[PDB]
Amino acid sequence: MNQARIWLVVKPSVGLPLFLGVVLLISLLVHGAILTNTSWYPAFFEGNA
Amino acid sequence: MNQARIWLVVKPSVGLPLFLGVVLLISLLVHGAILTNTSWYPAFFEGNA
Amino acid sequence: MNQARIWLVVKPSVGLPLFLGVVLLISLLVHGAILTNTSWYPAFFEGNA
Amino acid sequence: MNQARIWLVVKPSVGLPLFLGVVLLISLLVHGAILTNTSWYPAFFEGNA
Amino acid sequence: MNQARIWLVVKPSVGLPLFLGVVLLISLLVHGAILTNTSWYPAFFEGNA
Amino acid sequence: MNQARIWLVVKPSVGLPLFLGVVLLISLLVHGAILTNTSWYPAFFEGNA
Amino acid sequence: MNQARIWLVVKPSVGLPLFLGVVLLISLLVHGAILTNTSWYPAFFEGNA
Amino acid sequence: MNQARIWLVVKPSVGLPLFLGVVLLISLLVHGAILTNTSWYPAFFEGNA
Amino acid sequence: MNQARIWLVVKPSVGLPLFLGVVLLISLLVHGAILTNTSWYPAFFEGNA
Amino acid sequence: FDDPNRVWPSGLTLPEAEELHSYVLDGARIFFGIAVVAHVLAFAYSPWL
Amino acid sequence: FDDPNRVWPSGLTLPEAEELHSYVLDGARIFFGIAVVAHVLAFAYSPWL
Amino acid sequence: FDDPNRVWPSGLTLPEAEELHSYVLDGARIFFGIAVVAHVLAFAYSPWL
Amino acid sequence: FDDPNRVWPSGLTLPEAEELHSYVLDGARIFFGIAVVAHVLAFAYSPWL
Amino acid sequence: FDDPNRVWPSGLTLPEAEELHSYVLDGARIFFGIAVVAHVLAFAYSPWL
Amino acid sequence: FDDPNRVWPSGLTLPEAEELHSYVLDGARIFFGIAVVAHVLAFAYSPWL
Amino acid sequence: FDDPNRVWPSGLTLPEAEELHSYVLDGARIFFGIAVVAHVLAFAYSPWL
Amino acid sequence: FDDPNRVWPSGLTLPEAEELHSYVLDGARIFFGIAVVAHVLAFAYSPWL
Amino acid sequence: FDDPNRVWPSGLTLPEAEELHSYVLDGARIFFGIAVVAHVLAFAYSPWL
Amino acid sequence: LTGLSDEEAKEFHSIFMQSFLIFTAVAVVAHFLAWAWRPWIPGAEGY
Amino acid sequence: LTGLSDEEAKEFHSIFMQSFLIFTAVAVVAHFLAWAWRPWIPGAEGY
Amino acid sequence: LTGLSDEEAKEFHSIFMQSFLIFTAVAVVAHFLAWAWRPWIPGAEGY
Amino acid sequence: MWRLWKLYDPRRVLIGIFSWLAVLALVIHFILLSTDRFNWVGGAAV
Amino acid sequence: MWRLWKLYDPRRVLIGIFSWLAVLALVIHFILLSTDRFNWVGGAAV
Amino acid sequence: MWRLWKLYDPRRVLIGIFSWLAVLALVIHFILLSTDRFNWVGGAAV
Amino acid sequence: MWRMWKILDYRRTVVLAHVGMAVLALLIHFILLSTENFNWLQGNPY
Amino acid sequence: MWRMWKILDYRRTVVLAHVGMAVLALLIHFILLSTENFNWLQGNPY
Amino acid sequence: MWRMWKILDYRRTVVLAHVGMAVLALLIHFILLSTENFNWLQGNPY
Amino acid sequence: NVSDEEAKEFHAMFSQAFTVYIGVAVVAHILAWAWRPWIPGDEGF
Amino acid sequence: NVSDEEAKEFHAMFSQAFTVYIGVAVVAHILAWAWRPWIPGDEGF
Ligand SMILES: CCCCCC/C=C\CCCCCCCCCC(=O)O[C@H](COC(=O)CCCCCCCCCCCCCCC)COP(=O)(O)OC[C@@H](O)CO
Ligand SMILES: CCCCCC/C=C\CCCCCCCCCC(=O)O[C@H](COC(=O)CCCCCCCCCCCCCCC)COP(=O)(O)OC[C@@H](O)CO
Ligand SMILES: CCCCCC/C=C\CCCCCCCCCC(=O)O[C@H](COC(=O)CCCCCCCCCCCCCCC)COP(=O)(O)OC[C@@H](O)CO
Ligand SMILES: CCCCCC/C=C\CCCCCCCCCC(=O)O[C@H](COC(=O)CCCCCCCCCCCCCCC)COP(=O)(O)OC[C@@H](O)CO
Ligand SMILES: CCCCCC/C=C\CCCCCCCCCC(=O)O[C@H](COC(=O)CCCCCCCCCCCCCCC)COP(=O)(O)OC[C@@H](O)CO
Ligand SMILES: CCCCCC/C=C\CCCCCCCCCC(=O)O[C@H](COC(=O)CCCCCCCCCCCCCCC)COP(=O)(O)OC[C@@H](O)CO
Ligand SMILES: CCCCCC/C=C\CCCCCCCCCC(=O)O[C@H](COC(=O)CCCCCCCCCCCCCCC)COP(=O)(O)OC[C@@H](O)CO
Ligand SMILES: COC(C)(C)C/C=C/C(C)=C/C=C/C(C)=C/C=C/C(C)=C/C=C/C=C(C)/C=C/C=C(C)/C=C/C=C(C)/C=C/CC(C)(C)OC
Ligand SMILES: COC(C)(C)C/C=C/C(C)=C/C=C/C(C)=C/C=C/C(C)=C/C=C/C=C(C)/C=C/C=C(C)/C=C/C=C(C)/C=C/CC(C)(C)OC
Ligand SMILES: COC(C)(C)C/C=C/C(C)=C/C=C/C(C)=C/C=C/C(C)=C/C=C/C=C(C)/C=C/C=C(C)/C=C/C=C(C)/C=C/CC(C)(C)OC
Ligand SMILES: COC(C)(C)C/C=C/C(C)=C/C=C/C(C)=C/C=C/C(C)=C/C=C/C=C(C)/C=C/C=C(C)/C=C/C=C(C)/C=C/CC(C)(C)OC
Repeated sequence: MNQARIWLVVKPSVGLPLFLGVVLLISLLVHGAILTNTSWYPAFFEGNA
Repeated sequence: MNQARIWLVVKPSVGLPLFLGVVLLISLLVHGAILTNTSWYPAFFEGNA
Repeated sequence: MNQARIWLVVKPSVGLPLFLGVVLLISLLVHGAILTNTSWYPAFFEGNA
Repeated sequence: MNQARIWLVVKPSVGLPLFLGVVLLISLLVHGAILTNTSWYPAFFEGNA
Repeated sequence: MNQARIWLVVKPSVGLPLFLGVVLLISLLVHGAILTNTSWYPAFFEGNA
Repeated sequence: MNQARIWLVVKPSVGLPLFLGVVLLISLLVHGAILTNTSWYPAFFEGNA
Repeated sequence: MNQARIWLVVKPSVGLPLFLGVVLLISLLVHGAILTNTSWYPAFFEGNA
Repeated sequence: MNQARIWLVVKPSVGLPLFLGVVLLISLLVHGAILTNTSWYPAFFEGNA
Repeated sequence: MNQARIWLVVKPSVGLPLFLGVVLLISLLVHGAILTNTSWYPAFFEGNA
Repeated sequence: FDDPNRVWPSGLTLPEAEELHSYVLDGARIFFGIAVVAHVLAFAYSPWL
Repeated sequence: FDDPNRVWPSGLTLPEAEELHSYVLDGARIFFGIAVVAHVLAFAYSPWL
Repeated sequence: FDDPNRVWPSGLTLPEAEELHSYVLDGARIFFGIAVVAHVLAFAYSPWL
Repeated sequence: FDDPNRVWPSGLTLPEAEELHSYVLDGARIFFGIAVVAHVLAFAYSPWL
Repeated sequence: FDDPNRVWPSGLTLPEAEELHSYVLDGARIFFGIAVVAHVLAFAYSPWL
Repeated sequence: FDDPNRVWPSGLTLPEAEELHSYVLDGARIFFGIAVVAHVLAFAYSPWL
Repeated sequence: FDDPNRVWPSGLTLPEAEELHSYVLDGARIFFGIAVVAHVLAFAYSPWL
Repeated sequence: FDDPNRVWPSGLTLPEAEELHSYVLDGARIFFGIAVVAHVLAFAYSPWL
Repeated sequence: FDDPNRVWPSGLTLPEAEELHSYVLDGARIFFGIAVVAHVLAFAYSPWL
Repeated sequence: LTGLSDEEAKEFHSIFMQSFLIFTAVAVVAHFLAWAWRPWIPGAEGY
Repeated sequence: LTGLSDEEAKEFHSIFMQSFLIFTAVAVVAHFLAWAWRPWIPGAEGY
Repeated sequence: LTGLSDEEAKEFHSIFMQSFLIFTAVAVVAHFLAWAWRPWIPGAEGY
Repeated sequence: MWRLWKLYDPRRVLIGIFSWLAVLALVIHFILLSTDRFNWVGGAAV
Repeated sequence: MWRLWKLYDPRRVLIGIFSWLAVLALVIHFILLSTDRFNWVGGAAV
Repeated sequence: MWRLWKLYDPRRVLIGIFSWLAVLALVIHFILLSTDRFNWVGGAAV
Repeated sequence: MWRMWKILDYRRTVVLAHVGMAVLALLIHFILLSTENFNWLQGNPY
Repeated sequence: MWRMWKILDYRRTVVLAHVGMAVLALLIHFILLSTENFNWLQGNPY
Repeated sequence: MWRMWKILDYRRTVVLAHVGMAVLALLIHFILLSTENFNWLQGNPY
Repeated sequence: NVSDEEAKEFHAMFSQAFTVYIGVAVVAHILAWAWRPWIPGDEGF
Repeated sequence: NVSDEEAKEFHAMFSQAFTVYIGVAVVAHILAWAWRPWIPGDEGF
């Protein structure tokens, strides 16, 4: 809430797509980390068969 | 629906292809994640033989 | 059919090679995904010997 | 044969090297896909010993 | 605290996103290093099942 | 022999280094493909001991 | 101490971030090399359980 | 010896660093290819212990 | 000692950081090659435990 | 920030951004609509759930 | 946004965008048409389904 | 540094930066809000915790 | 869109695009023709089919 | 090098660099503060130490 | 398209392109010539064929 | 090469390069100083040496 | 194409290209000369051949 | 090519190139000097040789 | 607001409601027919 | 609308419908022949 | 259309057709010879 | 309630509703096909 | 129904129809070839 | 049929035909070489 | 009900209808083909 | 309570309400479907 | 039926016909070659 | 952008196509029902 | 862009080529049928 002027020195054309893409990348890495380190997440994919 | 002004600071020439390509990348990663963590999705490929 | 004005904001010099290359990339990934998750596609390569 | 004006919007300086290199990339991928999924293609390399 | 003039020679538009992204990259690498080299962090993901 | 005017639309400063570098990449890939799919090429490296 | 004029030919906007980032990369590689080639560094992560 | 005019169309600022770096890359690959496909090169590293 | 005029055609802003970084990359690769192909270098990391 | 005629940093006026975003949202809804039917097919004809 | 003469940010007029997109759709239909016949051949002559 | 009219290096005035950051914060809160409900669903319906 | 003299965004006139694409198609036919003979050799002298 | 009005190569004056770095340091302290509480939570509730 | 004086988009005249392509072809033939002798050595002194 | 006022290719005068390099050396010494204490802690409390 | 004064697309005159290529060839010969002695040492002191 | 005042494509005069290369060679000798002592330490205290 | 008069909005609404009621009436009949086939509200004993 | 007159559209439509009916008539005869070979509507007992 | 007159197109066509007939005549003779060696149309019993 | 059509574009509302209805009907029909009781083409026996 | 040809380009409609027909016929013929009953070249016996 | 040569470039048609013929002849000859009956250099015995 | 075409574009609606119903018809035919009671090509007993 | 629409925009609130309740209704229906006592399609004994 | 060439370009249609029928003829010949009853090079009994 | 009469013409083409399409669809479903009814009883088909 | 007479010439070449192509196709199929009919009976070929 205090860093509104981060956008005065960082171009939003590069700051915003980088921020949103990086947030999504974190989500994929967390999803992937749990998928490869649990049995239940692959089992949720597997289902009844 | 409220973020129509994202396209006033992010150039659509880079925002749009990044968005569409990243959405497709998510789809491929989800497809690949299920493919490598189920038996039925490979079995669907395998078929009767 | 409704998105002809995608090419008014996305440069075709970058939109078209990205589109065609990405479509080919999808095809390669699908070909590879079936190749690595079936026995018959490798066997089609293998043939009689 | 109908797409001659693809080169009016896509710069040949980028369209042509991309096209030729990507065609070669497909050839390498197909060659590699068969090499890693057959016994006879590695055996062709192996020869009599 | 003494390096405020790093931003007189390094452009903030490139220094700041690189700094923040790299800090996040360190966090992911440390998270990943512990995840792949312990049993309890995967077990925390696994839970009761 | 017929394509001398490929260099009227593709800049030689990028067409030539790409061509020579890609040719070398093919040579490395072929060398590597035989190395990893034969016994005699590693044996030639191995020698008498 | 004798190379202060390295910054008269190399732009600090690229030389400084490259230098600091590369120093961090070395630290990560050393940390990773020891982590993957010892038993005690993974055991330090593992702790009592 | 006959290609002195390669440098009239290829910029030396990009041709020379690419050429030297690529030559080093070939050297690393050849060193690495022998290292991973022999017992004596790893044994040279290993020494008496 | 004879190539001082390499810097008349190659820009030092790119030639120097490339040279120094590449030298470091060689050093890391040699360190990594010995680490992964010896027992004593990992044992030096391992120490008494 | 409601100037119809102002050209923002992205190269668009506000009405142009609103029109572009509407295609983005309509595209997302169609994508989401197809995805929902795809998911129920995945529910109905795959071991999932 | 129906000005035939305006040159949009991508460098195209609206009629030029419409004409380009028609080739994109016609290209897609031909690609999809060949894909459908490819799929039925895959259905008829592969273990799939 | 409270000039409403000054155009900073990023291409934005201070009021434009404040308005942009508000969407960034509002976007984060909505993302965090959906994440929290996602986490409690993960707590309630997955073996985690 | 049949102006012989107009220079399109790619930097080519329509007659120049037609001439360039003719080499592209003639190149493809020669490539495809060589591929067909290569394929029948693969049929005749490899376990394929 | 204490000129308030000079615009340095990065595009900032010295007062602007001091102000930017203060947000950098304040951001780091908050990050370090959250990290320290995170570490003690890791100490208190994980097998580490 | 037979103007000796016109400077095409690549920055070359037609005679300059013809002269450049001749070195490309002469280089290719020398490369192919050395390859053919290399291949027959591979035939004569390797288990291939 | 001792001109205080000349602006070199990097965009710096010689006094600016001297001042910048001093922070680089001071940064290195602090980094090295912290590294040495880190190493002795590694010596004192890890199986190394 | 024997104009000593013309400045070609690479930014070099023909005499400048000839002088540059001479250092390239002299560099290659020295590299080849050192390589040959390296190879004979490899022949004399390694199991190769 | 012995003009002290000419500014070559890299942005340097010949005396500037000579001075820059002297730091490069002096840098290499120090690097080589440290490397030689590092090697003899490796010879003396590692199983190598 | 969009460029629609009070009269056009009133005319659209009357048709929209009429079309909705017809769509619902068909759905209601379809549901009565579906109930005659197999009721979807199980009793205490199940199906 | 495309640059086609009422008469040109009427002339195309008459030929389009005639050509469609000929394509269908050949298909109908083909389907009658295919039925004579092997009917594709199984009975209650199957094929 | 390409820059060819009715007379040049007629002159090319006569040579093209003559050259085609000669190419086919050689092929026909080649196929007659190949048939004398081994017919490629199997009978009901095979080869 | 007729004032709703001055606020919202009647064309875009119709598309949204028809899109929602098409998705919802497909969801319900395929949910039923997956059930043992309401799978009509599967010959479901109660 | 002739007014359809003022709305739509007759050339594009014919190509779309012919493309659809060519794809459909290939689909039906190869579906039949996969069947045990309608595979004519495979010597199918009922 | 001579009007075909005003529509199409006679040089490019000859190249396409000769290229098609060269490819076809290689295809047929090597298909025959793969057969047990028509492989002439292989000493095929009926 | 002719007023519908003053709201929705008849140009796009027709094309979307033909493509949408093409997909719907193929889906239903294929779904029936996947069943045992309505696969007219397989011809199982009813 | 009409004063709410001088604070919150009635344009966005209505759209957000219909989407938000759409998600909420689907969630509750699916949660009930996942239970054994309230899955009306499965029809387990209560 | 000569009016067809006022709609479809006879220039492209002829080329597309020769390429399309070339592919179709190869497909049919190869499909027959893959069968046991119509592979004239293999010559199995009928 | 569309006049009242032009909307009548669009609807006239639509009504003709819809009537034929549904009329064939209804006849198809009567034939399909005569072949194999798709609404099972309590014991199945 | 195409005159009535030019379309007649195009159709004249089309009709000549179509007639020869189909005529050879029909003869080829008569010959192929005489060799091995491709419509199996109830018991096969
Ligand atoms: C991985 C799974 C999830 C990933 C999802 C996607 C995440 C990241 C993708 C990349 C993020 C968006 C990058 C957009 C960069 C271009 C934006 C832009 O437009 O930046 C422009 C220049 O950027 C420039 O040079 C510099 C442009 C290069 C920036 C590249 C940044 C590095 C790549 C991203 C790394 C992300 C982390 C690693 C993930 C693998 C400046 O903007 P304007 O004011 O218009 O200036 C106009 C001038 O440029 C005209 O000459
Ligand atoms: C992986 C499986 C699915 C992937 C599918 C494809 C997904 C992503 C591919 C890349 C997405 C499209 C990127 C297009 C970027 C260029 C568009 C562009 O045109 O951006 C231009 C500049 O971009 C610039 O510098 C910057 C240009 C560089 C942008 C690079 C962004 C990072 C790469 C993408 C990362 C994606 C996530 C990681 C995936 C592994 C600005 O536009 P204009 O207003 O015309 O300005 C004109 C001036 O530039 C002229 O000097
Ligand atoms: C993988 C197997 C199949 C892959 C096949 C190939 C697929 C993708 C390859 C890349 C696709 C083509 C990218 C071409 C981009 C450059 C085209 C271009 O020409 O874009 C130009 C700028 O592009 C710019 O900055 C931006 C230039 C950088 C764009 C980089 C995009 C990211 C890389 C592609 C990622 C693809 C998905 C991931 C695949 C691994 C703008 O065009 P003009 O109007 O002429 O402007 C003139 C000015 O530029 C002059 O200064
Ligand atoms: C991995 C998991 C976490 C990762 C999270 C993300 C981390 C890193 C992603 C990249 C970080 C942001 C990079 C943004 C760079 C572009 C910003 C920019 O805008 O830089 C501009 C130029 O950048 C330029 O050339 C150069 C632009 C290219 C810079 C590329 C830097 C290398 C790539 C990043 C490497 C990160 C470490 C490796 C991680 C795998 C300069 O700014 P301005 O003053 O407006 O100048 C205007 C002119 O450019 C107009 O022509
Ligand atoms: C792998 C093992 C063997 C590999 C060996 C090496 C092979 C390939 C390495 C790269 C090949 C050389 C690339 C040189 C490109 C720069 C040359 C150049 O100079 O291109 C210039 C611009 O290129 C531009 O932007 C855009 C330039 C983009 C070039 C990058 C292309 C993609 C990377 C190469 C991919 C190779 C294949 C994949 C290999 C893994 C144009 O030239 P000029 O007329 O001077 O214009 C002057 C203007 O630019 C001034 O603003
Ligand atoms: C890996 C784990 C730890 C990693 C931590 C991070 C390490 C490295 C990340 C990258 C390091 C920072 C790179 C910043 C480069 C951009 C800075 C910049 O701004 O450089 C600018 C140009 O850079 C240019 O072309 C060149 C831009 C591209 C440079 C990219 C160099 C290659 C990428 C870095 C490789 C590092 C080693 C490999 C690690 C994977 C020039 O500066 P200015 O004087 O403003 O000129 C203004 C003009 O550009 C305007 O047109
Ligand atoms: C791997 C483990 C150790 C690695 C350590 C680090 C090693 C390498 C990192 C990269 C090396 C430094 C690259 C810096 C390049 C930018 C420097 C620069 O500043 O180059 C500038 C342009 O560079 C340009 O386009 C081109 C800029 C792009 C150059 C990218 C080179 C390829 C990437 C490096 C590959 C290294 C080897 C492979 C490593 C895995 C030119 O300089 P100036 O005279 O100011 O011109 C001003 C104009 O540009 C303004 O418009
Ligand atoms: C005036 O302006 C004019 C009109 C000129 C410009 C107009 C331009 C036009 C016509 C533009 C057209 C725009 C279009 C076509 C827009 C289309 C937009 C679409 C298709 C949007 C679709 C969006 C879909 C989204 C955002 C889906 C997101 C999904 C996410 C984020 C899922 C994440 C999943 C995760 C993280 C799961 C991970 C789990 C595992 C481990 C499986 O994953 C690897
Ligand atoms: C006026 O203009 C002037 C004349 C001045 C400019 C003219 C310039 C000139 C002379 C230009 C020359 C142009 C040339 C030489 C063009 C050459 C074109 C060529 C060689 C085209 C060849 C094309 C080949 C293609 C497109 C092949 C495509 C193959 C595809 C798409 C295969 C895909 C396969 C897949 C996806 C299979 C995957 C399976 C597995 C798993 C095995 O793959 C990994
Ligand atoms: C006038 O100028 C003004 C004042 C305007 C500009 C001033 C700007 C300012 C304030 C600049 C600030 C600059 C700073 C903060 C500079 C900081 C410099 C630092 C922190 C330097 C630190 C250097 C540390 C170094 C170089 C360490 C190098 C380590 C090396 C090379 C280790 C290599 C190790 C290897 C190769 C080992 C490999 C073994 C294994 C296998 C483990 O590796 C994977
Ligand atoms: C007027 O101009 C002035 C004078 C101002 C500019 C002058 C500038 C100066 C002073 C320039 C200096 C230039 C220099 C120093 C040039 C140096 C050139 C050198 C060192 C050339 C060396 C060349 C060596 C070569 C090209 C070696 C090539 C080796 C190849 C291609 C090997 C390929 C091997 C393969 C493909 C094997 C693969 C097998 C396995 C599987 C093992 O590989 C992975």
